[PDB]
Amino acid sequence: AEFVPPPECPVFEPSWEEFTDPLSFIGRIRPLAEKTGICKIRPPKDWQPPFACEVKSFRFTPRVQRLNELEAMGFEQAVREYTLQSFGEMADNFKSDYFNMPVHMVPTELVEKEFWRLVSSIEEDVIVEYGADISSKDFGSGFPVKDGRRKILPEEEEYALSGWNLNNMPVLEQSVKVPWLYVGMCFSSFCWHIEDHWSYSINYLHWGEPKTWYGVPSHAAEQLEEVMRELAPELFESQPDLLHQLVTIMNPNVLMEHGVPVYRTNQCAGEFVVTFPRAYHSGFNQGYNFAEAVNFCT
Ligand SMILES: CCN(CCN(C)C)C(=O)CNCc1cc(C(N)=O)ccn1
Ligand SMILES: [Mn+2]
Repeated sequence: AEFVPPPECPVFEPSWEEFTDPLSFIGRIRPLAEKTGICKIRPPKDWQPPFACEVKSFRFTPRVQRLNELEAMGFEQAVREYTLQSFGEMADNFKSDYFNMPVHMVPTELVEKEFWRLVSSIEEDVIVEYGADISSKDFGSGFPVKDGRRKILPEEEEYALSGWNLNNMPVLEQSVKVPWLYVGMCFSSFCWHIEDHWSYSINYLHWGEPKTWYGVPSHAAEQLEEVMRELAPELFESQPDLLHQLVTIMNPNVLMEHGVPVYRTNQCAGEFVVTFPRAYHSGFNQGYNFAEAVNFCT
């Protein structure tokens, strides 16, 4: 029948004392959040970093996503370049035309149920566009940085030096890496995957409509992979996991019916989402938004 939402993942609202060091804070919430595989962190209300990207120079070519492509089992889609403004106008027009109502009036539960119906629907073909893996080096980070390429107002300095600035997260693993940008739209999505080297990942939503997340704890990772390889198409069964997780999209209720724990959440503007080592995660955007993510080491 209709989609059944997984239980909600933990939300943390640290005080200013607990918000000092991200690594220490993440270490303290670990015994809980590691059981859900993902968690949400709302910074104190007075923490409000400005958006540091250069908007007039921001240009990208998003990738075409067909929601039902796996159910359908190369001239279909014509790819186009956007600015931030022109993408937002296209994104907002798509959502309001699809649901026949203003974009901010569409309930998050309604986009969720419709997304998973469209994923499995062979009767309807919905095409969206996903701003994807845009390096922060070209346009600059969404956070103010001290690199000296622009700005840094006096009010901006504390955010450029903040440990919660994603450019300041430690990227280096001990042995004998820059943030990435995502311009989202309804329904654009990321499928089930883990980070390289089972790394942590932290994700910040600068502005826009929410990003919906699903996540699985690391102790269930093998269970997810077994259900995946069981129900995945045969041609992709023998593919290595690095190539497999490009196409692996599965209704969370299907995982839950096989006993795999799955947790959900809606990441709104100004909120962090942390994924723990080897925690499988997936999701989709509710609408036009801008997100920044980096893999970090502890
Ligand atoms: C740290 C960013 N990155 C690139 C690093 N790779 C070079 C390893 C990733 O793969 C992260 N995984 C993709 C992803 C996207 C989104 C999104 N579109 O909001 C949410 C969660 N995960
Ligand atoms: Mn990820």
